[PDB]
Amino acid sequence: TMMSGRPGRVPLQFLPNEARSLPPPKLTDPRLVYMGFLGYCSGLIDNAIRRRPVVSAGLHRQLLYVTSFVFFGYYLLKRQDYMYALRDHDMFAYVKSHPEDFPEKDKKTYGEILEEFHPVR
Amino acid sequence: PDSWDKDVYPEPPRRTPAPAPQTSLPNPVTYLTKIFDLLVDRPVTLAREFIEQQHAKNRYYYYHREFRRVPDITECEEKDILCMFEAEMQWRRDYKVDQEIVNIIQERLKACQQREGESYRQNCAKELEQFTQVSKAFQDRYSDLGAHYSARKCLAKQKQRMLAERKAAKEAAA
Ligand SMILES: CCCCCCCCCCCCCCCCC[C@@H](O)O[C@H](CO[C@H](O)CCCCCCCCCCCCCCC)COP(=O)(O)OCC[N+](C)(C)C
Repeated sequence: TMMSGRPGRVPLQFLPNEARSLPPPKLTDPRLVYMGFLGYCSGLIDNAIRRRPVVSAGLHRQLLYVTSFVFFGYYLLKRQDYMYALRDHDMFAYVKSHPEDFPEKDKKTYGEILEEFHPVR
Repeated sequence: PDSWDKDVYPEPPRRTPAPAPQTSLPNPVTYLTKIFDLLVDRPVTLAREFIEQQHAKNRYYYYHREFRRVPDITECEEKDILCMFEAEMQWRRDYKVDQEIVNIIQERLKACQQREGESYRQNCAKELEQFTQVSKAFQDRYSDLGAHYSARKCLAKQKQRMLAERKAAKEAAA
């Protein structure tokens, strides 16, 4: 468990207060569109299993499938983005705090670096 | 013809001997050349005059792209991806230009062989040495880089050559 038990973590909180400072996903996010596509596929499979006309029947039901998937996908994307932002924040802070462990190395050009040449023949 | 550069693609002056006939018999080659000029050369020249007249009314120009020099892989720092990319592209363009230079020298060699004919072994000695020098330099540069050649690999090859030459010079001066 890497980030479980990180200080200041409220248990059973899907989205903390500090996540509000991040850009929310655009409603036309390709990931949101894919969640809607999953909802549509679920609706078609429902019609097929129940032996209704696949594309025509149950338009209200198919709409509910798509809407539920888009809703949950929006909140899932927010939580995923928050966790990744948290990971990057922690990593940058640790690198800043441990300079002796993450030292800046002098850059040498390829005119100074010597590399063995392996001919292909 | 002003189509190409006579310095890049040289040809010796053409010495054509004057005819010196010694027979009363007519020359079938001359008669057939006259027939060819009457039946073929005149119609094709008229057609080209018409086409060239049509071209001159719609004159337009195209230009030769100019590339400025950028820092090379020797100056690029290690794992500096942008400078490495620019240097690699520049090296690739220079590789293409060198290939075409070798092609030009080979064209010179072939044309001289055919032109000289039965005395090519002596009359094409200048072109043979030039081809030898150009091909040797091209081979030493890009000889065994492989299918996945790169400016870094060529730099490593040149560094190896420089080390070998320095060692040989030290041993000679010893
Ligand atoms: C009507 C609209 C549609 C609703 C449909 C609902 C269906 C899903 C139901 C909701 C499930 C999540 C519940 C949300 C409220 C609970 C809040 C809490 O549970 O969230 C966090 C925890 O929530 C879950 O752990 C994460 C929820 C996300 C799971 C769904 C995505 C799974 C990834 C699958 C990726 C590929 C599929 C993509 C989705 C299609 C709390 O963290 P914590 O209390 O400290 O956990 C302790 C244990 N640990 C540390 C070891 C983890």
